[PDB]
Amino acid sequence: KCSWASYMTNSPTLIVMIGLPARGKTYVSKKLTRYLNWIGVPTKVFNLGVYRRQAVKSYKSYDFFRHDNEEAMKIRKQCALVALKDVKAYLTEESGQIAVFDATNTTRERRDLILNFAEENSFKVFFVESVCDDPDVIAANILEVKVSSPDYPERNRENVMDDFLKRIECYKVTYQPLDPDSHDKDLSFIKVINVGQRFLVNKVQDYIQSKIVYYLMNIHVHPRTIYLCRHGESEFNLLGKIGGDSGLSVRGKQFAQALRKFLEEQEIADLKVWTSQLKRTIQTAESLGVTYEQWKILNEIDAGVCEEMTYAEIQEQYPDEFALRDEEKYLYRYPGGESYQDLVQRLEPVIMELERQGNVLVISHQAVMRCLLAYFLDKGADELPYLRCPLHTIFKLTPVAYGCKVETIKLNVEAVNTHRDKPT
Ligand SMILES: Nc1ncnc2c1ncn2[C@@H]1O[C@H](COP(=O)(O)OP(=O)(O)O)[C@@H](O)[C@H]1O
Ligand SMILES: O=P(O)(O)OC[C@H]1O[C@](O)(CO)[C@@H](O)[C@@H]1O
Repeated sequence: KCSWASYMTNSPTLIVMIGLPARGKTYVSKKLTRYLNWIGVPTKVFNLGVYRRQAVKSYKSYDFFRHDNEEAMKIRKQCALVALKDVKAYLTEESGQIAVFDATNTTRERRDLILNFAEENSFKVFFVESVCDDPDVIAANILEVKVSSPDYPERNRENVMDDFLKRIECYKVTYQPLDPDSHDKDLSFIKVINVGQRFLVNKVQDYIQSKIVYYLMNIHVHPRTIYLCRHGESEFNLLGKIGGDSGLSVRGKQFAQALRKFLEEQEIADLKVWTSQLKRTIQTAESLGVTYEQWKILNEIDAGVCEEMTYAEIQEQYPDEFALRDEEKYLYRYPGGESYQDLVQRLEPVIMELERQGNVLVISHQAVMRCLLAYFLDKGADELPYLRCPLHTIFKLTPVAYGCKVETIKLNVEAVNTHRDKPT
């Protein structure tokens, strides 16, 4: 029942973040967790800032982060111990597989505490250290996420900036970066340097660490927009037939023309356009006046022996299978075809190239687009096969703060509904 990636995960793993404040640790933690869950590895983030704010519930100044503030250090360490006990419960009672421990973890002593904890429980440990000393990057990071964060009340960014830079200075006093030449030569880790310009990778142990490294080395923080839509309405859509390779209806062609105008009105810089190899997506892109790329792996879910049938026909001919699919829509594999779980695996190179690229429009299909949207919007396997992705609607995805905003844009061309709810 588990995904391929989860099949390749054995002992539970602790991903341990390291770095000074405002180095993207929370951003990376959340994003890596979203990716790992989407590929089928149960993962949870443990944000030590959340624990500490819950414990302290006050607007502390940089004074709280001094290494010689004994009472603050005691509280901060207690928060780490509590979070680690929660990590242990997640990975041993709740069937978690990866815990992402999002804290500064800037001293050898604190990292030894985590390593000893992991050894007590036979967890593997992989560190992700973010290193950046460009003051323009740090200032931008502070303005982007720290000025309007729960650590601070309403007050001008100037004063918040001042306090947060002093906080950073407190951590610099005791910061011991990972050192692969001596102290840390046997630890497994990646240093992400200068916002992904440079990386140092040491002692990758296993499959999941290799995948984590590849992912982290191919993401970026440059602003851009991802657009997702389906092909224009197809002949088979009008007949309720699944799969196939039918062409656009005249109304799907009208949508394609409306999509051309939408793009001609947006003037999105350097927009890449990707389609599948199925005629209905190709014909949609042909109307746009742009060059585009056809990806075989964007083809719609394979319904196997059920290709080109209506749901009514499938239920009549295969009643037990049809009922099984309604009970387990994510995991059910069509005979001779695919499950949504298979489709997620097939789409992983799409996700990776979307991460590498800038502005992209993907013209695909109902099931494919559910999978892609679930990745960007952090939707689990229960929800993924039921996300609503109407024909003739564009989903505009904007990376925003720690996640992704979604706006739906319905173009003014009607279409049949192809969304089948789970019965009763
Ligand atoms: N490798 C990185 N290095 C530096 N900044 C990054 C990196 N990755 C993401 N960011 C930036 O970090 C900001 C978010 O910071 P945050 O995750 O809250 O920092 P931290 O948890 O280290 O205090 C965002 O502006 C994001 O663009
Ligand atoms: O998983 P569901 O809800 O049957 O949706 C997938 C189906 O949707 C369609 O894109 C449109 O009917 C079919 O080609 C495909 O088999």
